[PDB]
Amino acid sequence: MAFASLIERQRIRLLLALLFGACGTLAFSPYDVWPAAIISLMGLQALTFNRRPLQSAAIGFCWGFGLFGSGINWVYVSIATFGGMPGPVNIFLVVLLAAYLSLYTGLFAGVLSRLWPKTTWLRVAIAAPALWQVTEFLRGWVLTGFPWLQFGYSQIDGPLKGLAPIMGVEAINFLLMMVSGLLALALVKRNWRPLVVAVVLFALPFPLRYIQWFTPQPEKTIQVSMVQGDIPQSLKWDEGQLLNTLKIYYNATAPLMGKSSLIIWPESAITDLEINQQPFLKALDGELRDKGSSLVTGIVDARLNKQNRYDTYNTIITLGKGAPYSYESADRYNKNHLVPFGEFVPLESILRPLAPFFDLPMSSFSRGPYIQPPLSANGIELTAAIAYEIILGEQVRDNFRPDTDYLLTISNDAWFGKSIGPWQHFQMARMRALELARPLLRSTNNGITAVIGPQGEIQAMIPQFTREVLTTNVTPTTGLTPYARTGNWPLWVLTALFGFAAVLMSLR
Ligand SMILES: CCCCCCCC/C=C\CCCCCCCC(=O)O[C@H](COC(=O)CCCCCCCCCCCCCCC)COP(=O)(O)OCCN
Ligand SMILES: CCCCCCCC/C=C\CCCCCCCC(=O)O[C@H](COC(=O)CCCCCCCCCCCCCCC)COP(=O)(O)OCCN
Ligand SMILES: CCCCCCCC/C=C\CCCCCCCC(=O)O[C@H](COC(=O)CCCCCCCCCCCCCCC)COP(=O)(O)OCCN
Ligand SMILES: CCCCCCCCCCCCO[C@@H]1O[C@H](CO)[C@@H](O[C@H]2O[C@H](CO)[C@@H](O)[C@H](O)[C@H]2O)[C@H](O)[C@H]1O
Ligand SMILES: CCCCCCCCCCCCO[C@@H]1O[C@H](CO)[C@@H](O[C@H]2O[C@H](CO)[C@@H](O)[C@H](O)[C@H]2O)[C@H](O)[C@H]1O
Ligand SMILES: [Cl-]
Ligand SMILES: [Cl-]
Ligand SMILES: [Cl-]
Repeated sequence: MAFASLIERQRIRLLLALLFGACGTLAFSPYDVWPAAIISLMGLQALTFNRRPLQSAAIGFCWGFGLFGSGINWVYVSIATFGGMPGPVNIFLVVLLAAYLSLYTGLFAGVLSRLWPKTTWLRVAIAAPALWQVTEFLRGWVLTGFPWLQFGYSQIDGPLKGLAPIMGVEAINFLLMMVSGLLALALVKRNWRPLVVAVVLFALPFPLRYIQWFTPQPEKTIQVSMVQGDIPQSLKWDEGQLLNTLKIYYNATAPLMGKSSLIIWPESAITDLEINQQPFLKALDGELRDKGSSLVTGIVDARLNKQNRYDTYNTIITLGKGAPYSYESADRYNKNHLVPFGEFVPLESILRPLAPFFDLPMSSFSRGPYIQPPLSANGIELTAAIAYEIILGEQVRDNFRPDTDYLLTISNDAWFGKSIGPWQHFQMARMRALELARPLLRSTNNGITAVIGPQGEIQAMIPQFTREVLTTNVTPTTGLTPYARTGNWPLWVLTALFGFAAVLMSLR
């Protein structure tokens, strides 16, 4: 009686919401405690029972602030080291970002309480997943979006991993929210109905992990090299850094020519405008072709548009065998989804002169097309996403092609130091290779450089913060997974009919 009465105090539920929210962060890399996601969601769903609507929104806000406050605070690293702002505003922006993200999880908990106030089996297993889908969709969409920390990504090695190739990661977000809601109902009402339903709903997708939607092509097996140039962020875009960077990347590549069919350099590895590097690129391209090797590398490219102005792109270019270099070549990719404040500054005229954080080197990029053809090298088809774009599962899936041999992502994660950010980023990358049943080549500056197999497994990786090259054999795969054929409109029809059924019963 006294114990139950203590838990139903509102100031206590808030404190418990921080702890239960923060606990979610342990589900993602580098911690990888996948049950922490179920614990964290049970907290969010149980802690909101039997509360007023605006009371429940306060609890849902604090849960997110525990989650995002402990999970994405690594943004502080990049803001502190390169932001050039005083201490208090630096942490104010980090708490500001974590508070903004928490609106979407507070909005979720408010709506769920007004429309479904009774702690029923319908509000936890039907209304909650659908409304979560909507609010999480809204979080990853408004103001360019930021869909970081979705619990489905923690199931990359867990029992739900067979579900991603069929409906994508957001279906795992859906099921985890649902199974966690039945467990939460099973405790508060001390009923075994929801427990047995939750354990079967959770266990049913386990045999899925054994379906191989893909077929490996061992005849196409190559040696690939990815050079981790380890250029320090503070010097990377300094003009005096360029010759050293070119020497590092070139010296690592020349001895592998004739041995590695494909060589990859990371995001904007060549830190100069493509048009200023034509003697280098031409000489390099001829050298690659004589030996039978192809190179894909990041670079910056300012290109003249229709209205006689320059659009500067964050771009990948290709060179060498089966991909002869030209400034007029179409074998290239321009980053489409730009990172806010790092690659473009909203309200540019107001914010640019405030602090170096709002005027970072090369923070004036344009956006390439949403859909772009694969890169082509040696006869290999590479679906490309640059850095952050690899976490956008639908966008990656929409650029995917049936004749894609590998997924390719190149990234520069040095902004985030030795924090957990690079590992969270790396983990989400792995979900794309599982969803689409292709290997993924990840070339980074110092971030996690690795080759990911067609089921999300780590085939190879080199350690962070070192100047080395990962050279390994990799094998393409062919074949279409259900999620490749569809994207996530099926999950959206489930979200719609659950959300419809749920809103119906609540209109009584
Ligand atoms: C009953 C108990 C309830 C208590 C509720 C608590 C819930 C949990 C609370 C917090 C969880 C999250 C805490 C992490 C927050 C910050 C972590 C931290 O400080 O370590 C950060 C560094 O942490 C690290 O990255 C350590 C190294 C980890 C990488 C090496 C191991 C990798 C493991 C592989 C992971 C999976 C990859 C794929 C393999 C399957 C600090 O970084 P910094 O550059 O020095 O500056 C950071 C300034 N912000
Ligand atoms: C409404 C409330 C919002 C709060 C406003 C302030 C808080 C924003 C805090 C952080 C925003 C971004 C922090 C700096 C990140 C810089 C990374 C970057 O852009 O670099 C590039 C990074 O590109 C990548 O995709 C690699 C990894 C990026 C992962 C993204 C993680 C940070 C995203 C946080 C932004 C949050 C969105 C805002 C909410 C809608 C590459 O480096 P470079 O080519 O050598 O040169 C960079 C070009 N100048
Ligand atoms: C208000 C109570 C809500 C309870 C639950 C019912 C909510 C409605 C449920 C389902 C809406 C039906 C939408 C399915 C249509 C599918 C179309 C389609 O394939 O496009 C999909 C995306 O298009 C959409 O689904 C649009 C988003 C639908 C939002 C509908 C919710 C209304 C928004 C305001 C509601 C605010 C809370 C309610 C306030 C009382 C697939 O593309 P993607 O990969 O998700 O894009 C990612 C880019 N960031
Ligand atoms: C205090 C901070 C604000 C609190 C609440 C925030 C509400 C802000 C108003 C909601 C509308 C914001 O305006 C937002 O701008 C960007 C424009 O890039 C749009 O998003 C835009 O880029 C995305 C990329 O994912 C495209 O998919 C989208 O089609 C496009 O319109 C958002 O769809 C739009 O909603
Ligand atoms: C409640 C019962 C509902 C049963 C669903 C039966 C379909 C009717 C509802 C959808 C209407 C048309 O159905 C449509 O089919 C195509 C073929 O996969 C889907 O997919 C199509 O559009 C998407 C973009 O959204 C493309 O990325 C995709 O390449 C294309 O094939 C559409 O997203 C879906 O909207
Ligand atoms: Cl009190
Ligand atoms: Cl019930
Ligand atoms: Cl050729």
